[PDB]
Amino acid sequence: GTVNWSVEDIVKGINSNNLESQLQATQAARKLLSREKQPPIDNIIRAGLIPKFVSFLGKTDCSPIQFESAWALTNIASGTSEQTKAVVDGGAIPAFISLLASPHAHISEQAVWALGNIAGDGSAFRDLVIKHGAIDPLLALLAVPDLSTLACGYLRNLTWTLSNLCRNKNPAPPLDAVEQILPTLVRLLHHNDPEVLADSCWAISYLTDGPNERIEMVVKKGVVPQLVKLLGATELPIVTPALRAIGNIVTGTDEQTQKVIDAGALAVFPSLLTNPKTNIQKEATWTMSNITAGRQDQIQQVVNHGLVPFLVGVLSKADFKTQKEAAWAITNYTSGGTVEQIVYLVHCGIIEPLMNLLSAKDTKIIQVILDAISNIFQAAEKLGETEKLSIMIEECGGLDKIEALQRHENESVYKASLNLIEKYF
Amino acid sequence: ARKRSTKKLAY
Repeated sequence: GTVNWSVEDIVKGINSNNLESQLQATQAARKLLSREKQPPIDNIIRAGLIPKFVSFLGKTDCSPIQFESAWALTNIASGTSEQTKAVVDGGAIPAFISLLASPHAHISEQAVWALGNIAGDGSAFRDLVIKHGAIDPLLALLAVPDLSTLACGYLRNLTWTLSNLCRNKNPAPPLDAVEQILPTLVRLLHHNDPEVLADSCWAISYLTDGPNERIEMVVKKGVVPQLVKLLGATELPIVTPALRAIGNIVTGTDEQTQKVIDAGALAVFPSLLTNPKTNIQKEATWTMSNITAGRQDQIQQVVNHGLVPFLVGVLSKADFKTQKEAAWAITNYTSGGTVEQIVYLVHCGIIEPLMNLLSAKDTKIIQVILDAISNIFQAAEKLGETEKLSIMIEECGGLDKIEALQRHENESVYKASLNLIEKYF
Repeated sequence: ARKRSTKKLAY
């Protein structure tokens, strides 16, 4: 019937002034564009069919052609930026927004999907979809007493499209749009569907990836406890965005980091810092590095949760990127910590792995390690135990690495190693 | 001690 048509036949059908022939040809086009192996999007565009599909979007008395054209345009907009642009240039944004309020659920869902693709292209088309007034009708679709009454796929698509409306930077989404979307996002963050939860966490992670004012917008809604609860979820697709959002939040002020701590986040990091997925370990160690850059009481809370041994472990054995995050965490710890906290760090066995890491080729990690060692030596100076620390570093074989770095290409490493050897060795 | 900071086809 409408299977395996040529673009020539599709064009002939769509060009006829017979609405049923147009509908059949549009369905054939939808089936072509819905094929997994190289859908012929460029051929459909060159045939000039986008304006016809956009016009069909407005055929209220023929809902099937509305649906078929919306599906075809969705799949066109799912491609490159040029193909999404071809869809936008045909006037599809206002037509899809008008279809959001369709009495046919599948047509409204298809419009949500298409707008999601368009907005996911980037910040420009995101803001253009916002300017055409999509947020109000999108959120009106979720204005139900209980989200469980909605179809699962419909709700997942709405959540994903909203996440795309929260996505991308330079510029970030308009402040008023974020404020308009956030309450529904909190409500969705309390939903029970794993995919809805994952996409809501991704939206929150987007919204928290920015200056402290954006983070504050998010945290004032009271979402941090729910984010911590989701951080301890079993589904990796949920933990990943939740951990990203928590890390973004702790990149902010000390009070926002403290809101993360008060919600019980640290208690999850024994598992996160040993998680078998390298990405989780890296993100969690980065989050820890940003928590150790906070106040001394926050470093103390890190200590009380028994997380210093886990940082020692990550420093001893992990993917190099995770080890570099751990080096940063140790340097921040030593920069902001008390003398007691630093000697505790040393008692947990940090010196040996911190020195073994000096054999790396990256210069930044070497400089970070040297700064951490300088801070540790300063604490020892205040305790009059610099000779014991020097003996410890010498037994580990770190003095050899430092005297070798004295011949390093970078100026900072050269000077720091020479200063260490002249002041303590 | 300083802080350090898609599309879908319908088949």
